[PDB]
Amino acid sequence: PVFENNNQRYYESLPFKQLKELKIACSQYGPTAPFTIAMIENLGTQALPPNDWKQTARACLSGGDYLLWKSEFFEQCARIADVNRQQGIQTSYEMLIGEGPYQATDTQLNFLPGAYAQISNAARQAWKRLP
Repeated sequence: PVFENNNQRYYESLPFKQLKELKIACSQYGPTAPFTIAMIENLGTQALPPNDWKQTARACLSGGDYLLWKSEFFEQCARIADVNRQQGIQTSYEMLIGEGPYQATDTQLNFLPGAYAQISNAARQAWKRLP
């Protein structure tokens, strides 16, 4: 996730215990079981750059579910990016999905503060549409 100190935005790795528990939940209950979704909602309250959501999905979902998630995540981001464009908000599609010039985690740390909630919304909407 993304944090701030007095001088800069910086990145810290996802807490391992939370990630492990989510992986186990996906395997033991399913990716959209109530317990699993509760954990996704909790993760959704943090400022995850796109790569943290992609890492989480890759770690926790089956290969097949990962690609279903990723495709829907991109669609959700495209929707949000279109709204941002109309509203003059400087958060783009490639920023939201973390691709193109924004592929590397180090380039995902200085978005508008509100971008991280948008990313979270897209990621969680995509997760909730898994079968």
